[PDB]
Amino acid sequence: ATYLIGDVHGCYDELIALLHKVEFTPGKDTLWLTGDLVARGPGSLDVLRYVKSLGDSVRLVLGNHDLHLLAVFAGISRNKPKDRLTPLLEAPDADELLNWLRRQPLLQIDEEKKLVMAHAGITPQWDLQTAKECARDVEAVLSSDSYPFFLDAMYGDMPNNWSPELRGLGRLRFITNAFTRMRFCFPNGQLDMYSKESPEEAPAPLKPWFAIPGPVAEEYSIAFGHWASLEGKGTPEGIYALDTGCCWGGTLTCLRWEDKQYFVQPSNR
Ligand SMILES: [Mn+2]
Ligand SMILES: [Mn+2]
Repeated sequence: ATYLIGDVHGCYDELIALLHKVEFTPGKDTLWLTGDLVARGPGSLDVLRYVKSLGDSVRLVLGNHDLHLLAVFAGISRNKPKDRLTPLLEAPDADELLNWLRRQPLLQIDEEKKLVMAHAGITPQWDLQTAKECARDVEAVLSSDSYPFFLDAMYGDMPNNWSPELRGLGRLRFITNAFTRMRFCFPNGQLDMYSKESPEEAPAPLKPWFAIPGPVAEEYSIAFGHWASLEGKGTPEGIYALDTGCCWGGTLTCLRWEDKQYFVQPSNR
């Protein structure tokens, strides 16, 4: 079977309890994870150890807090006490875990299921070929010996409009924002980097990225996490918002793909 789980945010106990609920069995089943495995919850270290141990039985995409962790590890960004990353950063296997993490994809595609996953979703300004090329470009810098330079460059809110003509730092910053930070779009598809509210509370003319018809969503289902204030609600057919705020005291949500059946684990806090 195929299971898709939203943002774990270091909630190791809830993750394992949820996988036991569905009797997840590596080798018979595959787990997809929307990213943001780390930060805020208490068990980022255990989560990373476990997900890395699954090997081919897990398909991960990187989220904005996974990239922040990599920036802290590389000395690019300052550690925030609220993220609770110190046990992972001080672990004896921190190098092994984080060098594995930076090699994971930004985008997962399964053609037989017609299923696409990314942390924040797929901007409607991208077709599938463009999404694949952009993911490959950022994955290449992250898996290279020079990834701290990219992590430093990635921070920024502009440009917010895609063009095939974008080059250099602006192109990478847009790609990173589209995959890992996106929520709202202007009607023409441009990213808004400021509003984090629910769709009902957002100022006009902002619309969720998934409310704007895009070429990927016309042909593929899209699963994503990231947008906790959405609470997993309000999406069109074929759009699966899996982040139900476990680390925030909400719940951890698991979707089984074959029958679209949901399983929920209450937050322990
Ligand atoms: Mn996120
Ligand atoms: Mn998150």
